[PDB]
Amino acid sequence: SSFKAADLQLEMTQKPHKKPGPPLVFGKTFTDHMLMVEWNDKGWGQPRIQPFQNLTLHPASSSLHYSLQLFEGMKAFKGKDQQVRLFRPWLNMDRMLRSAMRLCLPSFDKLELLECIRRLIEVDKDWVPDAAGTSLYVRPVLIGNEPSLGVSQPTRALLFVILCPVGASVTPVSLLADPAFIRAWVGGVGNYKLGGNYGPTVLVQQEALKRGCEQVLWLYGPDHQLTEVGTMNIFVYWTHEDGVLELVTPPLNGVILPGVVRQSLLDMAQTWGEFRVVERTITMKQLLRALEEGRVREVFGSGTACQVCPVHRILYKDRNLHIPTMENGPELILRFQKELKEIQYGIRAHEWMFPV
Amino acid sequence: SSFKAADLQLEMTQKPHKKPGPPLVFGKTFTDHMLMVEWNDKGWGQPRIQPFQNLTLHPASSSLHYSLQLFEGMKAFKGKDQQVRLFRPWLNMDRMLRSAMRLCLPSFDKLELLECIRRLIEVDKDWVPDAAGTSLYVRPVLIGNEPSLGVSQPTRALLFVILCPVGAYFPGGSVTPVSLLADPAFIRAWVGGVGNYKLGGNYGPTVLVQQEALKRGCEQVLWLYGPDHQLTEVGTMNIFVYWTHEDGVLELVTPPLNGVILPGVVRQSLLDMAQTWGEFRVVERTITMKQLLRALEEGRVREVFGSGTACQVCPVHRILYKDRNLHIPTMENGPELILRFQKELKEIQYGIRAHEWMFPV
Ligand SMILES: *Cc1c(COP(=O)(O)O)cnc(C)c1O
Ligand SMILES: *Cc1c(COP(=O)(O)O)cnc(C)c1O
Ligand SMILES: C[C@H]1CNc2c(cccc2S(N)(=O)=O)C1
Ligand SMILES: C[C@H]1CNc2c(cccc2S(N)(=O)=O)C1
Ligand SMILES: [Cl-]
Ligand SMILES: [Cl-]
Ligand SMILES: [Cl-]
Ligand SMILES: [Cl-]
Repeated sequence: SSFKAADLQLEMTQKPHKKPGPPLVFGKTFTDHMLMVEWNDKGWGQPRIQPFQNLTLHPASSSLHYSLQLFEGMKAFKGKDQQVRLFRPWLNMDRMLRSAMRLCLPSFDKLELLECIRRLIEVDKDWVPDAAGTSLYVRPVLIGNEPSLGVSQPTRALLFVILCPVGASVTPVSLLADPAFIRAWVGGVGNYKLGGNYGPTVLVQQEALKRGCEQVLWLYGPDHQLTEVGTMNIFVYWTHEDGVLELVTPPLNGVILPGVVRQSLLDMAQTWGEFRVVERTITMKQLLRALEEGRVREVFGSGTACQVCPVHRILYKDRNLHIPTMENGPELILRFQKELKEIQYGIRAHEWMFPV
Repeated sequence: SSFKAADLQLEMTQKPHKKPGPPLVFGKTFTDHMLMVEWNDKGWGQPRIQPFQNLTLHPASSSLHYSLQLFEGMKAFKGKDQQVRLFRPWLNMDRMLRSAMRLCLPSFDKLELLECIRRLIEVDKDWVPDAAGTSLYVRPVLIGNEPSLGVSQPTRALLFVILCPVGAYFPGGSVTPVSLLADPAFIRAWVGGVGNYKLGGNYGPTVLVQQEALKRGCEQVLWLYGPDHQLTEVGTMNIFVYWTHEDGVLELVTPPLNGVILPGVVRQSLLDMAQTWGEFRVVERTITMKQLLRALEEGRVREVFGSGTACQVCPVHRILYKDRNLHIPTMENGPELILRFQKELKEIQYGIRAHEWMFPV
């Protein structure tokens, strides 16, 4: 029953907002327009681009009671030629549909939404900044909207998309590694980008700050597996226990969100063929031995907001572990950053980019 | 640092809803008014009772993106004397504040919100039905309302309360027993998670699982946890087993509050009543499928049942454990204990017997 971009409805604002002045804080500033699509028992309605406006919801909306909500996060970059491109948007649409199905929310056509998103970004092109290291953040959302307190498959839903000009990497982060905090469980929904996975992390992150750390290192299992850092996937660049240099990141076994940047770093590294690229469980036990034996070169997080984020300290069992990421260049990090920048800003042509 | 009931602003409705005629569907019908209190950097605003209306929310509202939401559920009952009473509402206030603290949502004064809820139900008192087994379901909600995509402690929040006249939760509710799907592949909660808080995030993921129970011929989900398949909860209810234990003692057992169990008000009440009676052992202990399978084949199980505000005591007659279809003899055993719990709750709830558990409206 998918909505169609052909049926799009445009309604331009009466009074555009004054763009930012070359200090942009992430996700606070929004653009003039937004996409909105309604679903009900008659199926999907016509998508519309409309001025950025509030949502009107029935107070029993299942979005607000039973967390029938999921989101996405992706970026559009403006090249020198003032051309704007989305990075691997198809993977975000893929992941959004899976999230949708997990919450019994309505199915939709991935290319239709991608086209609607394209048009929306097209309409707000001038918001997309071109300054170094800047981008447009795109936040699609699908929430349920059943006006009743039954916990059930909804018969109403809203799909909408907002846009944020953003700025920001160079500086590393410190992590709190405390196993009392568990982000996701095998058989759970940690591998889907559902709102309910995030709310509970707010307190945990406050604890990390009180303990002088900047982010949370999410550990899993009795053997303390490194799963993710904050809202980022985790990569370790080391010489492994079998003497072979490798880039490792935990495998998609259910507690890991399959990042787009994660997959892209795996793709890039493999393409180079210069070292082993593997998806494997990483335990604190292995990390310690590797640190004491000097085999660790870099540790970083990956995610759309902070594409490659160096890690230099992990506070584990009340004692600080130094991570020599910044001493080792960080060569791999900077190399990852350089190529992604070349691709994203259109210096190198690449099928990963989708032009707006 | 809290709204005050003394500052309540009343805005009566100018378009009153037609009240239900002579068949209530749970959670679909709403009363004329609602409670509403906003929070921001200046603190709690003034509370208001206003006509039932839509919420206006910024599109980046942290309630919709990062699930900064929690809710409660409790009942008001009208006795034959027309006096309306709330069942142990203080426990709901206690639990709501714990949820709020877990999601870094703003604190409030439990006794002030309770008074505000009293004032709200008082306005809509004629919505409270009085037919047998009817009540008014009270749904408070607290949500974050930050118009920012950062995952962080909100600087804006929204506390509201809506009301539903209700009958039974499902047709033949609390009378006709239910069947459960017990598959270990499904996880509701985990130690170190937030399953022991009444947060919206715990419920959305269960919809698909409930569909799968229907698909396999069952009505509710028996949530198992751990290697040894512990019976945690049934649907949105706590689970109780009344049996003769392996040590030959007749006991009422329910899983303990170790992190994967939502501390139900009805649960606590059933434990309180049973322990007070002093007629049989009453324990909080984990319960495994192996213990249940073994207790069944030795004919030691009397009654298995769920508890929760919407279906206070819900009998269970069947459990599908993987491919093994298990018959639970709850109904052939009276269900003597279920009936006694129901009878005593009713007398307390509809004002037959004055009791410290009832808060008058
Ligand atoms: C969004 C997200 C990521 C990374 O996703 P990208 O698709 O690379 O932006 C990693 N972990 C978690 C928990 C996330 O929510
Ligand atoms: C609300 C709830 C219960 C029971 O709570 P009561 O306070 O007894 O209504 C049990 N389990 C879950 C998962 C719940 O959400
Ligand atoms: C649709 C309602 C039905 N009832 C409950 C809900 C949520 C949490 C607990 C319950 S309970 N404990 O009242 O069964 C949603
Ligand atoms: C404000 C944003 C910051 N970044 C992310 C958020 C949520 C989910 C994933 C991310 S990520 N993976 O892009 O860092 C919140
Ligand atoms: Cl791609
Ligand atoms: Cl996956
Ligand atoms: Cl009490
Ligand atoms: Cl608890």
